[PDB]
Amino acid sequence: ELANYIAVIGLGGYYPGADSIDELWQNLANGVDCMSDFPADRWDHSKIYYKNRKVLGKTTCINGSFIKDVDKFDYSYFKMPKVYADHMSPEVRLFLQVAVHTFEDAGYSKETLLSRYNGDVGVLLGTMSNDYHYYGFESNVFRGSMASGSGMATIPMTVSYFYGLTGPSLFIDTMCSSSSTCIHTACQMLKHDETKMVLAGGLNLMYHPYTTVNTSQGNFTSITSESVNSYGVGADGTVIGEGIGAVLLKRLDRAIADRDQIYGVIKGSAMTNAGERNGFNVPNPDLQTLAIRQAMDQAKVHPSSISYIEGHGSGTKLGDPIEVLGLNNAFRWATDDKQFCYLGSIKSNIGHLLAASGIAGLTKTLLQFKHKQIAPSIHSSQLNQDIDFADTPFVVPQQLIEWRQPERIRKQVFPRRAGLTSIAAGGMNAHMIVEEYPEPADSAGQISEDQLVFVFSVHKLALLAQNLTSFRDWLASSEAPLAQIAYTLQVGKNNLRNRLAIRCRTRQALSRALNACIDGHYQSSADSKIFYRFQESDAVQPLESDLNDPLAPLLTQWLNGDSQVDWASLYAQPPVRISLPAYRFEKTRCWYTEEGYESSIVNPLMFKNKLHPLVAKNCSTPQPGAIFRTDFVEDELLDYVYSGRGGRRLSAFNFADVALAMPALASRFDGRTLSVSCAFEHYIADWTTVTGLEYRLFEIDSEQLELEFDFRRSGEQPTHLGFAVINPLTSDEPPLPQQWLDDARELLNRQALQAGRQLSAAEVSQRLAQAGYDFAPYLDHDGELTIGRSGLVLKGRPPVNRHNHYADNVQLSPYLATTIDKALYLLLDELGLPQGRVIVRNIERLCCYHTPAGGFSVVLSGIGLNDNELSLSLLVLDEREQICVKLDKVSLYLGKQEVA
Amino acid sequence: ELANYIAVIGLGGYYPGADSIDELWQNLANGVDCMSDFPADRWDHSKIYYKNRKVLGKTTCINGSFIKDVDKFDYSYFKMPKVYADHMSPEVRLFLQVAVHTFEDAGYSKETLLSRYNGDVGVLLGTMSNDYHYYGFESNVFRGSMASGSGMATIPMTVSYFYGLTGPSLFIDTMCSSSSTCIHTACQMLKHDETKMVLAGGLNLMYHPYTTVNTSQGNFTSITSESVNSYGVGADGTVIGEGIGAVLLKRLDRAIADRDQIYGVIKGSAMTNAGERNGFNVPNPDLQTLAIRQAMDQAKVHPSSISYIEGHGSGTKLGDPIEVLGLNNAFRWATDDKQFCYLGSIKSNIGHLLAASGIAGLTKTLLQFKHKQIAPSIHSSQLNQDIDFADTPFVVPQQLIEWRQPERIRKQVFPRRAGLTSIAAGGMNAHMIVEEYPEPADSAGQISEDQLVFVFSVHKLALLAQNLTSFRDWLASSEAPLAQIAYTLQVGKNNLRNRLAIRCRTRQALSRALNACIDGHYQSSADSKIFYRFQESDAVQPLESDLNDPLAPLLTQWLNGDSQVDWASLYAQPPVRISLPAYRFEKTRCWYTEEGYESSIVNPLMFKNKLHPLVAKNCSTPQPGAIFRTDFVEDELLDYVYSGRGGRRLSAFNFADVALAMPALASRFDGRTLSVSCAFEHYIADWTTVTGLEYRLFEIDSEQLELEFDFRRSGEQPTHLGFAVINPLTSDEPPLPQQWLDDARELLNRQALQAGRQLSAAEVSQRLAQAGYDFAPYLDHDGELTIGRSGLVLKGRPPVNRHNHYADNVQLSPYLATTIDKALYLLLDELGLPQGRVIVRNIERLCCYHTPAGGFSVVLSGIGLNDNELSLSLLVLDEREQICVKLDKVSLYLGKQEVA
Repeated sequence: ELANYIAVIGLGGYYPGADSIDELWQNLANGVDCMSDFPADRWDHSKIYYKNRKVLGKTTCINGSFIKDVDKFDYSYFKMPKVYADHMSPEVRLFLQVAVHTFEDAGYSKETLLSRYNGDVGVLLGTMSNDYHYYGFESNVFRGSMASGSGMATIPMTVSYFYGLTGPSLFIDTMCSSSSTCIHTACQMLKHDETKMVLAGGLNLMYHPYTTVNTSQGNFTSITSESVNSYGVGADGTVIGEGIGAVLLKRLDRAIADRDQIYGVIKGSAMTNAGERNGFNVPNPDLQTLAIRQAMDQAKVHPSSISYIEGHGSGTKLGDPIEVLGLNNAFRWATDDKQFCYLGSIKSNIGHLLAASGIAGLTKTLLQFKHKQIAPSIHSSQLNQDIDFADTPFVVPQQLIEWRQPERIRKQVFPRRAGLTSIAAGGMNAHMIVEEYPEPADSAGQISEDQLVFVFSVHKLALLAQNLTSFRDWLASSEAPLAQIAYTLQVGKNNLRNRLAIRCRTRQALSRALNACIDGHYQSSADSKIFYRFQESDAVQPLESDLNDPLAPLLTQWLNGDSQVDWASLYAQPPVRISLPAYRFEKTRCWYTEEGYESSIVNPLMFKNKLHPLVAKNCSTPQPGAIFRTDFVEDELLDYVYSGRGGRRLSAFNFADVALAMPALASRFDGRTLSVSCAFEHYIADWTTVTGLEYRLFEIDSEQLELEFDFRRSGEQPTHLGFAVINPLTSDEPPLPQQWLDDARELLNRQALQAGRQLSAAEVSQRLAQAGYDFAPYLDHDGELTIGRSGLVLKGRPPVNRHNHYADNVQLSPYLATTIDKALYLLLDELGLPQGRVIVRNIERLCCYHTPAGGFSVVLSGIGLNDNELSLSLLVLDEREQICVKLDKVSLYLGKQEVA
Repeated sequence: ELANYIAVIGLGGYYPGADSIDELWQNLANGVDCMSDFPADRWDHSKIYYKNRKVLGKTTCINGSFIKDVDKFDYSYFKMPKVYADHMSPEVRLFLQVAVHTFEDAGYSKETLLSRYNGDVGVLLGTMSNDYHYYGFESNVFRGSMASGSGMATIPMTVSYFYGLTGPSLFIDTMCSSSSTCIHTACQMLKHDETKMVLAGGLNLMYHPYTTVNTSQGNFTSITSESVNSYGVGADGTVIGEGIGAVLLKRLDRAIADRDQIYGVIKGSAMTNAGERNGFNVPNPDLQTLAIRQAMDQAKVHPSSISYIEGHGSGTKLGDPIEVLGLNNAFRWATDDKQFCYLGSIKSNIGHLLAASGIAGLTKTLLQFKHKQIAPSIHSSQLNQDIDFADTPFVVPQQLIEWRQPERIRKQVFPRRAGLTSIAAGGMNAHMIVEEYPEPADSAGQISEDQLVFVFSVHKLALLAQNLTSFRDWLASSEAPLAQIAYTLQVGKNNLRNRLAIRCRTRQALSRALNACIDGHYQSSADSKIFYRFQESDAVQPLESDLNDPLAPLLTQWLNGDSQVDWASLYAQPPVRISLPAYRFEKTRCWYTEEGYESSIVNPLMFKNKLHPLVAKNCSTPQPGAIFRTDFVEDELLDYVYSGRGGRRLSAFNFADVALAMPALASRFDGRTLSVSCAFEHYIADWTTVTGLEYRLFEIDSEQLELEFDFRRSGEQPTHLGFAVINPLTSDEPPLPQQWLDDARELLNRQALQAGRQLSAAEVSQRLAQAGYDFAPYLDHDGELTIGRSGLVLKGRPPVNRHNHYADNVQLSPYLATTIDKALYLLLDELGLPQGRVIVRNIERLCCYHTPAGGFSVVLSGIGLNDNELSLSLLVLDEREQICVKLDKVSLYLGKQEVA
């Protein structure tokens, strides 16, 4: 019956790429992919992102949907100190703002809630992520600091406290079905008179990088898809998105009597759980079809009537076919008709908002009701091949289309009906049935045009023009009756200290009066009388008393600050509430940390407690010389350590990088190009057993440093690995030998002529794979290999995402050092040693002029095979043909097995 | 009229100091204060505790109530890999165990839930803290490691998934009223047939030190009380405790029909929120009274009928009078009688369990119903003086008393009725009414005594004897009918793989049969036939089929593994369920970290990234000599930095501690007592301006080190602060001068005879306070001061809780160094310089023989005043009156004004 149903009288929230719900609709209607890359303001995602989950601590999330102003909060509006606002989680902060938008969207101000319900309004919401506490916790890991974050129940109770709501303030978490449960629970409390209204809501936010890491390790997000292709090309998972949704639910009969803006009518709501299963997340359409039919039976709606289904649309390859199968089953029992219902998902636009998925989906459906249009379900141009949509009621919309009331069945004009599906993890299948409620014919109400006052209030004057500008822009496009605007402003917008009243009888006067107010003039014109009290500035433009005008007292009370003003008395019939533009809050950054704060998740202490990735500590005794030690742990050195046939390998040239970083750690040779001459006495066949490298730096002269670096195994004493000599390059250094360029330049030019032998990156990877090399750890990218008459060139494009993004003293990068091993091995293969192991004895006069930025070309020329030694001159040419690393002679050691 | 009541058919949980709910009752009945100090297994609380909240990052929580086996989980029972068990939060793990206890306590096994409800059982729970994720996060702060913890919804859904429950699985968080709202929500769903049973529950756990840090900063826990004096002497706050509660709620009509163990009947439930208020936590007795009336009005119970009130009893001085005032108002409206109801709180026994406060309180009330006794509300022998209990219905019980049926108004024998009050943070004033359900006369049922089979199952055989031992011990004391035991074992205990059946006739037969099974003997005796099938060992002792016996088919089905065995057919009347001993799980440590893991919260990186609290890094160039630098930040050096009149001061003797620790940092002078001769060239009047200390250690000889320590201000260049010469003492050390002992021994003896001048610690504190000294940071503890003819003695007892508990190279502790400043000042005052500032120029031949542990006595002898110089020999005797620090000459600088 009418009283059984629950009407969504208000609707607001912060959704990606939408400054307001009207902006959200324009995005959905135009099919805007609000999915976006992680912004630099929060964190540099390139520092935490890796392509797959094998590298631990990184995130496989390529992108997402992000709501702007996650760190902005109007603590002054909500009567909170900034110190406490900073330490309050953004879930609490931003849901208060969404709470205001939802309550104001319904035309219910704090005064009206107290006036009419004494705050008997519930606030139910859910979120899977409240990760603000990490900020305070992480600081406490270093230095005792105030704990950050708020109790996860603080989100609804903060809304209840600010509004003084005496209804339930519950935090329900059912993971992805939080909003669906909160709306479902909200309905039950409203059907049973437990509450007058409920602010059902939900919110998912991604403002701490650990949220991406935790989400990535859940193995439920895509690692290749930048978008949620709902019912399109499937993916291994969904793509998470940000969003804060809130729908103000009131019993339908109340709303009609209260003359509220019924966005829609929730006739049915079914929750079905999987039960016994061989896995926590085991999709079962039989449970989906039961939920779909349970809601429809509860809503008493035939399947033929449903003309929209806001399906889960997670974009998963397996999930989507199952979802349509569940919906298809729930519809075939009644109708054999095909392609009459429209199946879409907001996830196609803004991704999987998790706890806000249901609220976000309902928001899409309600806006479609309001605009009588079915927004396109984007990213479904190429429909899923596992779904036969020609054999289902569902045609996934690709263009914005008017939502005709179905004429089918008989020939009856059923009202617009929709279904919200929430296939959440744990089998928590849910379904809702939403109908449009027809707009009352007498929505404008009745009020003498003289008694029309448009009342605007802000809590700071800096926001007055911003707020009035928003209203003026909306008023320009709005065709709503002036009485509706007046009433909603009067009984819908929170009465704030700075107040403004425009007494005008026509819309043009209101626009003209506003434009003066934005300009700060406030003069009372012939067509508009402007009164205001700016309690912030104690500036008054009062209203001359008139005994005849009923608006004189009410307006005098409102200006003077009386929160309870009986505005309804001015109206013979109270106008229905409408959706005025949302209050424009002050965008004050309320964050625990500073703007440039890179969390230790981005730069784990295995990186930022090291002077160099291979030189961790400086354990130097008072004796002459500097001693550094590093606790060699492979997981902390993934950029460096790769796998070969003998065992776990590490480029000998990484120790030329150490030599180049040493003068900085000795506070010597400031800003001078260095020449390094490394000689290795020992070869570590398997680096798995190496538990630490010990470095000893000395000063032979004023322009030379000797580095003797050793390695420790488990229990064994240190073993001498090699020694490096670091000498600066002067202005008198000779230019590079000409024949070396002649051979080097010929090798690169040979690629243009396609002479000699050339191997593609895939061929090189296959060629190196046969050798037993596994460069999975940030070293797998190979480049085109040219092999000329006097050497070979091996391209290399360092990955955008390396393991260690903190190090600033890595000049000969581990990728380049490994790319050199690839080049040297690929050279050893040509000479007839497919299984030969590279043994770098000498790196004689290595010189890196400027730190590489992009791709490079390792040129190995001047190859000579003496007795048990292979000598070659090595260059590393940037993509701009310039020499970046010059190396006169790499001397390799070839054993009897190789040569003989 | 009983269809609107909810019967608590099951009750289980892990409460402090209680291996079982029966043991919990014994604790409550005997008035056992289960409050205890934080165990060493989790963390060393002395490392994180501070007396007040001024020191940040520490916890003011002195103690709490802790449940044993927080890290133990039976992952094999719940079909989980240990990796999943380790990384899943203890809330999920332990509540999943409490779920089994609650379901088995109700006599519902997973099979009976599926057999009779298809799992249409709900699981609602709430917890204010889920702090497992920190373990994974903190590891990710250092090294990329797989994330820990579970979503807060994973607690109810994991129970739902394991048991295959199709009902609601919600996580409701209303902070301290989580259990009250979960039970209240459970009642609503059960009234409206939305579920067959609901496992209302809640849990608070403290297994990560940051939980205490976060709790301490909430400013809602006592910083001086070891206990929660519910309705006794108040405190500034409550004392949090651990606990996992769960009540299996079913409608009264169904429970009677199902013949369940109705612990109590929730007749009424009311929740009233505060609304408008001048503060989030603003107590309002009027709204408490409304909740009490609402529950009583809902339950149709006159106030005179209630004979117990399980009030909040948080022990707060403000809260308790308000609570009793609220309850007094709710009762004095009808009855003017005084001292007829009994007011208690489980918090007095186990503290404030936050989310489990309501469930814990209900558990107490339900146990009192079963045992018909009102357990004492301990810690209330001295009733709160702000409460007039003579003018109140409530007498806070002090001893265990029988709960006689109230014969009040007319004169009628009312049933045992109790009230549960939950005053949670915010305004969540919730009240509940619980009545006793009479035990049915025909509880034993009717089963032919030859058809008695006692069926025991375990998922491991190692637990079989442990489980049977528990049952045998319980069976020895239990008078319950054999049929009740048989039925509950049959339809109440999960049918685990290893199965045992004792087909006995009498209770003594069962005990003899059991004792054989505990001993490993399973031979069928004359009075008992034992049958079993063990999947773990594939060991079978089947039963010869008897077509006449109707128990042969059911028993064969059970032994063969058939989960669905129709045991009820054996009973002419199904016996009522009883509470068998809880399943004894396997105590496998499933923890993310290893034993002894001190979280960075305990040892923040400001401590364990420092080689010495004042010597942080080793930024040493290859040149001769070792260079150390420290980023001087006062908050990271609270142990060291105190306040004086000029500014923020630091003991010059702290730099003798550095000298004693550098030979270790030079890898020199191993195990040798060192002699330090510090000479300070500059005095830092205010240490607030110091931004870093730079140390330089040199090697004058093979048995001597030269230390030059500097300090840099904000922007200024380094300034020479002093130089220390560190020598090793040899076996040829001369004995200490005798006249020094004469003065040293003489000064100490004066305290015994109260000779000379003696000042108590309070007098010393006042004396130093007048000088402007504020040793607030771990330096305020003063000791008795003795003043003799030839010096003064200043006792000092280092606080148990210092700032830096990681440092192991602090030998001359900052407290002892500061104590010397107190001793030296008190010497300056003696000479007539109350405003004199200590300028320690030389610390000559300082020698700390052994690192002190406890209290000490700074003896200042041989005082001599020269031109602008005060010389005095300083000892530091320990509590055993043996020299610990020797110091030949402290040389102070006195300005011309000081001298005259």
